[PDB]
Amino acid sequence: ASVYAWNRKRISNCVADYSVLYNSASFSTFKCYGVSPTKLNDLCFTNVYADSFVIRGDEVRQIAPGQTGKIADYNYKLPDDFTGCVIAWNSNNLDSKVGGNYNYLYRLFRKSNLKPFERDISTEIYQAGSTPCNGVEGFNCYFPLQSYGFQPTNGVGYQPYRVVVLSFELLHAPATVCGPKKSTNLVKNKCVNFNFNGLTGTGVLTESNKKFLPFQQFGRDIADTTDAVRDPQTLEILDITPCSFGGV
Amino acid sequence: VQLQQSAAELARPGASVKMSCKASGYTFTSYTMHWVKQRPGQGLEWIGYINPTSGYTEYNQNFKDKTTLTADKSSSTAYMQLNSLTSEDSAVYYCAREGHRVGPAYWGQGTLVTVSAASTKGPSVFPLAPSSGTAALGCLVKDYFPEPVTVSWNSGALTSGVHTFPAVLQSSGLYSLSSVVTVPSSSLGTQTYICNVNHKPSNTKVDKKVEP
Amino acid sequence: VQLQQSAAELARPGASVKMSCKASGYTFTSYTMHWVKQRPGQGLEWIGYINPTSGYTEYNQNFKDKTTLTADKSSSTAYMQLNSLTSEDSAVYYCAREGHRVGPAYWGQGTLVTVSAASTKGPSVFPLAPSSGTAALGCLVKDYFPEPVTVSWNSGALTSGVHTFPAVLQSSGLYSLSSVVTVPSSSLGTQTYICNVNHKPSNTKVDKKVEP
Amino acid sequence: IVLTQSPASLAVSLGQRATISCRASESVDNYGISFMNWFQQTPGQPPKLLIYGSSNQGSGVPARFSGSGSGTDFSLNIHPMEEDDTAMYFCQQSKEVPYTFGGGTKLEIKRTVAAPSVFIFPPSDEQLKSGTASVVCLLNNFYPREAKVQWKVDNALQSGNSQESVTEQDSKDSTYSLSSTLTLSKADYEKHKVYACEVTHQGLSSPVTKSFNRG
Amino acid sequence: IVLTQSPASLAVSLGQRATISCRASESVDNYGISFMNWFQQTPGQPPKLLIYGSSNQGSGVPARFSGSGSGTDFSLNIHPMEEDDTAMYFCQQSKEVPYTFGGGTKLEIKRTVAAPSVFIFPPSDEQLKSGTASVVCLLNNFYPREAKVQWKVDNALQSGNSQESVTEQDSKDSTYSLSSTLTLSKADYEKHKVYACEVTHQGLSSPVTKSFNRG
Ligand SMILES: *[C@@H]1O[C@H](CO)[C@@H](O)[C@H](O)[C@H]1NC(C)=O
Repeated sequence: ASVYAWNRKRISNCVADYSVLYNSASFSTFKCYGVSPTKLNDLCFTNVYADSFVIRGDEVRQIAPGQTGKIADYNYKLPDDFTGCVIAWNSNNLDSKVGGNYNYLYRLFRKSNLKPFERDISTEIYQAGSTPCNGVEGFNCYFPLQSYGFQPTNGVGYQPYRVVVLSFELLHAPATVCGPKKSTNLVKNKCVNFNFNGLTGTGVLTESNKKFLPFQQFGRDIADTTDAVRDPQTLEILDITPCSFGGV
Repeated sequence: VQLQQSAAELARPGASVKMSCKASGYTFTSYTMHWVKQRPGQGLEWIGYINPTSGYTEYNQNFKDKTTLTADKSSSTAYMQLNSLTSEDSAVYYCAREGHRVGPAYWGQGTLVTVSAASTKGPSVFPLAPSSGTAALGCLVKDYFPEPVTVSWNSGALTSGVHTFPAVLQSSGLYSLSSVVTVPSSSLGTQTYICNVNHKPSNTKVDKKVEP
Repeated sequence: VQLQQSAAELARPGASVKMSCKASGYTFTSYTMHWVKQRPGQGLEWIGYINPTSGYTEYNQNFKDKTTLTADKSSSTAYMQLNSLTSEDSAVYYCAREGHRVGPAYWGQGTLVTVSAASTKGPSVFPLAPSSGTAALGCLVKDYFPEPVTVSWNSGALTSGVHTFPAVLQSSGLYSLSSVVTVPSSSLGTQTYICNVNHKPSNTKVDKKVEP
Repeated sequence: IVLTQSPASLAVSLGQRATISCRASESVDNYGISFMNWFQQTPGQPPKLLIYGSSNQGSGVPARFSGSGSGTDFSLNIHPMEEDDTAMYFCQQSKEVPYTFGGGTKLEIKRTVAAPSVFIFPPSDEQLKSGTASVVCLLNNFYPREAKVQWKVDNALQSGNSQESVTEQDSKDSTYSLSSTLTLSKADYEKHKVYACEVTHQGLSSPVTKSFNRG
Repeated sequence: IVLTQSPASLAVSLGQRATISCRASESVDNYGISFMNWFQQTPGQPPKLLIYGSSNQGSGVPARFSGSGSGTDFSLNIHPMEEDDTAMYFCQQSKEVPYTFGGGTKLEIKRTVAAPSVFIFPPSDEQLKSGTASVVCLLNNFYPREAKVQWKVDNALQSGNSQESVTEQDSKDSTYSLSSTLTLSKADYEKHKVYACEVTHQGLSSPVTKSFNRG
């Protein structure tokens, strides 16, 4: 889709497989912020968003936290935090036609910079001058959108680039999206390194009498230390106790 | 998007001209309409624009006094009123639609306004005979009003090497042009050459035989 | 890297064909061996590959039943066995060595397998005489098996403007072609033209004189 | 805003680069974007938008046409010049309310310099009956269009009495044609004997004279 | 994997760009690299590895050949076209176990459209003795190869009884040659008088007929 109206696909309740990101040859930029690109298969995310669009090549630098430009200001803005990855690849062969490919549009004019992850699909006439527009196109009244006009013989700079932005949400809360990781069996009365659906720690997993309400997934005691957890496969409440330590 | 105007209107100095531009292919209420003047073989001069939805017209400083723009959204038409015509006003006017942040973006054909106190007069065709390889001959059309006139050779039988030069406006107020053609020297005595001059406004059909 | 094959084997339908590919210029124990089928004037179809070191053969789904791949490391040779031949099997087979992450990277010439129950038959050469500037003549070769036949004009004395069109397989099971040549109309009555047709499989050497 | 359009008469052979330049008195850039537009007008047709904005291409415009530049200086470039490109090209500004166009550039296909075929034509007898005499000097198939024609009546140069016309460039020959007519009254025409047309052109090493004596 | 090869019959003059394109049903990229390969096959020769991988050039391959693209779309480009480039070009995939080739593109050198020299040849007397009659329609030196030949026996069109052959493009003339033979029994051949060959081609304004009467 055009950058001004970018496609957003929500991803949840799946076994995340990022093999496509590593096996593909087309990708030109594979930037990641807040996560490491190679470690994406060892993480559990609460929810994922895949925002896909087509941009000009020279503007691919604008898809990043804390950047400025026409695309960042008026088309697609990334938040300053942005734990996630931007993947962009040249698509000159697929998104360019002899003559001109004018399907793809961007937003030239807007009253103010759009907030992070905000989409503006309105096509109202922009009032650049003092005179009100009243829906007509005139001297200072302009159509907000503008065609990229992609042609095969263009500088790598002005060639189309397809961009996909993945927005991970990383938190101790129960994560729906996870890597395969081949879950294993669990033992009770041994100090173990446990990975419970993203929760990770070192301790013994005793059987627990905690009464968990169905929506509850783990327990935190005073001072907010995780002391109980329910395993996804069995749905039983286990107390996490740190294995004994002490000065000698 | 198509724009259609009137056709080649002639008026005497001091009169007024009403010029129409029908619009089709779009809403006509969302795009302002501009008018552009062009002298024959000269540059383009922007006249003024009108907003169809609200009758806010902005004119050029030069054209402010003698021009008035109006619009009828019911019939999706625009009109230009030219007042106090002079010889300088004879030109081709275009109606254009706003687009791509260009003022006069999408132009419609073009209508020629001719300002002159003259009247329709039949042309006179005078044979320019070959002078006594390749020889040259032709016929001269003089004192006709107004343009255009169709000139042919032997009802289209002689087309190669034909040059019918564009007419020029004389000081007397009429038009004079020349049609010439190059013929073989062996064709001097045998082949008959006749130039046909057609002046529909004066309904003048003249067939002039050029002989050496 | 050189790969050498058998030469133009002919078999009747239902029989089996044993095909060999000698390998030289490399170890032959470190590169797998692929086979590719190509019908005449058609696309390429991959058949299957064999690992020389360990006889792990992987075939295409289409060729799995009727094909068997084997290899002898002692003589550095590969073999393909085609069983239950049909008319569709008549094609050129290539043996290729793996390389550059390509399956069939380095190809070795090509061996033609012709599946047909027909038998060798001598060609018949029939003079296509000129019709009563430049005229055309030639001779037509009909009902010969198998390809190829060598056609010349006056033992190579007439080469310019000679077109010997490739033979086509007729419904009767034989091959027919035509050899044509354009000659000056002046040499119609004077120059003697003879087409020489040589069919090695049938040992038919026929020298046909074409006259107008 | 006043736009100066450098070369306003450019001749380039087919397949060669053609450059038409527009220079603005004040800046045309506004709101980050540029408002310089390139229009094309073929003879007998309304102007057509080629390049809206500094570089964006209009509807149905081949890749040959390219617009570049910014601020006050812009350029229109046509590298694969074709036959259909023979037209008047204008540069226009949309930054300020009074839209102003460029001087205009007539694009011509270049060819080798050709010798003009010069001929002369005395006035017809029927015209002489009407008391008017028009003497015609005709130049056929000459390139380029740059040529000067002078009238000599009794070895005296004439001024302000000749009207000349130039037929547009030939579609195939690519050569101009010229025709200059000198008009006189019958009494003035019969008062002189020798009438000459003296022409100078690039393809002529020395100016060519074509003359006739009345009678 | 199914590979569709756009243009599979490309005619480009010498020194001009030639583009053959391959599209894949599924992605061909794996392990970071791409597994699309381009092969070249001259007539009477085994296919030769031209471009291994998406862009890597094979052994002894001139710089003219270039491979580009990724994902499912790949292109082979030959900008300095030469005489030796006349061959069949294939695109092949090495990502999956069943190796699949493209449709194949026969690359021809382009020239001006030429008129076919049409001739008609009656069956020989010796052949007529054998109870068979083959009538030949011959087209010499015609470009392009696109042409249609129809047989008319007593102003009646024939179908399913003619076998035609086309000789490959000439090395120097760059023109195709065609020969269509209509086969009949002697009894059927002698039952009709007028035999005509009607040919339509791009270089002919109207279809050309060549006819003869038996005897
Ligand atoms: C899903 O959970 C049920 C109940 O605990 C278990 O029997 C089943 O084996 C689990 N699925 C897999 C694939 O192990």
